[PDB]
Amino acid sequence: KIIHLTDDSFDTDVLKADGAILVDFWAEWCGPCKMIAPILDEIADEYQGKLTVAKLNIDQNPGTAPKYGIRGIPTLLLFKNGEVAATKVGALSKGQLKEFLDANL
Amino acid sequence: MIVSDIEANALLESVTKFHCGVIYDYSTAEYVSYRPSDFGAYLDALEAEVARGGLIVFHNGHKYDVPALTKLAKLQLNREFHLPRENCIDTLVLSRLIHSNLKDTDMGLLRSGKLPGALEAWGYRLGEMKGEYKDDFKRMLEEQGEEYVDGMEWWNFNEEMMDYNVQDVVVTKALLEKLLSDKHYFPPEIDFTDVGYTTFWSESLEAVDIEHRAAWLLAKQERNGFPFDTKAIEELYVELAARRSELLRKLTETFGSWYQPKGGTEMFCHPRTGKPLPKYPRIKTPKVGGLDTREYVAGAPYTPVEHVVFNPSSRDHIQKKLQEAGWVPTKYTDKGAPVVDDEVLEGVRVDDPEKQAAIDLIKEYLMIQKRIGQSAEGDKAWLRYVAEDGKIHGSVNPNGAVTGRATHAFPNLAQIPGVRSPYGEQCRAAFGAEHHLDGITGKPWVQAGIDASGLELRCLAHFMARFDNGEYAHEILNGDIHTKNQIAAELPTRDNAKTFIYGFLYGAGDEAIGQIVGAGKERGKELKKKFLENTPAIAALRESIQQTLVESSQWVAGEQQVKWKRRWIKGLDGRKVHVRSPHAALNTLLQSAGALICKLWIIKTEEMLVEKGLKHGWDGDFAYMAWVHDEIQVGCRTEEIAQVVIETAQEAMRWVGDHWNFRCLLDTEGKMGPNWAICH
DNA sequence: CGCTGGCACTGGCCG
DNA sequence: CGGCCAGTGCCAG
Ligand SMILES: Nc1ncnc2c1ncn2[C@H]1CC[C@@H](COP(=O)(O)OP(=O)(O)OP(=O)(O)O)O1
Ligand SMILES: [Mg+2]
Ligand SMILES: [Mg+2]
Ligand SMILES: [Mg+2]
Repeated sequence: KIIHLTDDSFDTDVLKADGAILVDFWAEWCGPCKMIAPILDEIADEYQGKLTVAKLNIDQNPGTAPKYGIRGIPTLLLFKNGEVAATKVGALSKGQLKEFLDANL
Repeated sequence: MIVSDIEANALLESVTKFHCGVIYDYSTAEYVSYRPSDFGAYLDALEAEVARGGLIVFHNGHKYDVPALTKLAKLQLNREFHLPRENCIDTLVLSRLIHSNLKDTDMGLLRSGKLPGALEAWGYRLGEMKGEYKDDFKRMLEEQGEEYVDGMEWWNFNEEMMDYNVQDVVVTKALLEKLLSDKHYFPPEIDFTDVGYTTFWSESLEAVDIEHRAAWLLAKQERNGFPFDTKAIEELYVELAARRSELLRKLTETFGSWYQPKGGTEMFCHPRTGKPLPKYPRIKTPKVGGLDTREYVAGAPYTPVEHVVFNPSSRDHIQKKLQEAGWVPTKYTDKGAPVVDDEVLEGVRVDDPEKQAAIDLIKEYLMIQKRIGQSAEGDKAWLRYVAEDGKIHGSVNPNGAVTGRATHAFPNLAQIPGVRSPYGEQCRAAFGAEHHLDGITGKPWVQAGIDASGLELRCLAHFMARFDNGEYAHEILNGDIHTKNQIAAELPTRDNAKTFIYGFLYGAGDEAIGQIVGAGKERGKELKKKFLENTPAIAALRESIQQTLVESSQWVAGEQQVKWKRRWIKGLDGRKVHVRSPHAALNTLLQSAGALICKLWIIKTEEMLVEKGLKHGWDGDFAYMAWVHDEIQVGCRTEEIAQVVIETAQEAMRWVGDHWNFRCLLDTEGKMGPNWAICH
């Protein structure tokens, strides 16, 4: 249920998609990123109706993150109509994310 | 004999005022101070000592005190003052000869902490005078509410300055006596603090005389400076900076940027067991946060990172991109980091063609920064050292190497790129007599470059003549030896034929040899045999050295423990030449011999010119611009004079060879032209 | 075991 | 962010 982005697919898969898109900028070497991955898998099944969870691996796609000021990871950018609507950084708990989402959708 | 020291308002280049001076007369055993108003009297005292055929001792007076007094004498009193070289003694020159196994701060110009080994105590205290006086100033100062500025401790005289001056003389005296107590350089029968100048030079070891003359002449060279074409180098900088910008553009398109961990302030811990995981990037836990527009929560840890652009100058980055491209290092370093140099870079192979080609851009990029660094951006760059007279006055330590060789710095005019290398002609042409216009006529001067032919091989010949009855010496004088060695080793260029032998003759490993001449360890072995076999006397000479220095040694771990019979060798002039390692013993012998030969040579050369009536100086007929081990570059007022210098250089060399009874004829090769590019 | 040297640039550490 | 310093690698003879 999760989208896997690339530098070239980013524009049309995110900035030109309809509705909300939850982007996760992560990396294989980060402990916090490894912790949050599990959560995101479930957040995908559940919000299958009003949300799209998409991930971008900053090592394999070095061009996108810079344009956003990535300073820490995992970074969760919430896009709506090709525009960053919200954003939070760190390994949120399954119980904290759902809130962040609910309170923004 | 008197010991003296002076305090002035600035370095030689711009000194303009005499502050104070102190003199200790061994004859009266008393100390005498001289304040600003006593400048004429201080100078008289010195000339009085000269009128008696006496000696004046300074610590580093050959480069500063003596020439500073001449300048200050003309500016402040309209007096002509010129201490004769034969009346001056320099404890720094002496200290450097008798403790040549030790480093020194070059009178505070270097920081003692970055120097290896120990330092002679008295000399240390002397080289730290200024800084210690400065620290006292800022202190005495701030304890007054004032503010410290630039280097105001030198603008005016003061009793604190007077005391240090006195202290320097008392320490210089102590330093003198400890040096005079070394029976190897000064025979114990004579009390050297109580004899005329002629006795001091004639009864002491010949090295004491050679070091003071060389020092006196090289201080003159430093004062002459080297005519430098600033405009040519500024325009060279522009070319290179442009070429640098383009290679970066290309490379940064090929190798993109990436993120790295930075600012992690907490050990990462497994959520289930609590087990610490050091290998993971450090994290950071927010505290606070949880609409709340802020972008943080509370117990939600993250990993702080930074964006980093590919930097061709960083060996780390290079090593990281090429491995990702498919490279697997085979050569690593002590610390386990892979080796990234031109040698391995030239042999790295990858699939992506663009990446493979990028490698050349990387090698060209590094070489260009090497040029920009030396000529423009580095701390000791040429463009930063060019004086107002259009000349660069590089510093020279006449006896800075263990072997007796000199050392050069600020900047090192002895490491300028050769004409047969990337951008060498431009660098080389920028230094030259043509860039000096005559004070009267305004016409350019001319250069005379003289270099000693096959120097160290002739030194080898000399030392092995007692084993081969003069054979090697005979073959040497049968055409260029380096060219006869080139074809023999089936080598490409003559410079490379030189690198070979000198690597061969001083114990370079088979691999090292093969690399230079650049096949495998098999090549660098057949070549070691071919030449070592074509001359077995080199084997005899090596054994003697060993049997003369070493008694036996171990190999306990990564180091070396040796039992010596004597850890030094006697130089061509009788001084002690410290032998750091048994394997380098031969090198010490030949390099030391060559050095001492070139030192007497330049000394005898200038002495013969001044004898032919020529005047040394830009206001004369010729001027020493540089001395690079076995090469000298001299500026001449007319083509006619450059012809004489050259001719004369050859006469002096043959003289030196006779002086020390060398078993191999010595020769020189001179070139006349407008700059260093054409004169080497 | 090349050896003598100077020196530049990167990257970790700290006031 | 500039000073201290180790680790590296190049320039000359
Ligand atoms: N790679 C080296 N290793 C050790 N010593 C060297 C090396 N290259 C040169 N030397 C020594 C040899 C004597 C001194 C000056 O050498 P220089 O470069 O003038 O060559 P050379 O004097 O042997 O012959 P030439 O007549 O070609 O100048 O430095
Ligand atoms: Mg002094
Ligand atoms: Mg030579
Ligand atoms: Mg030379």
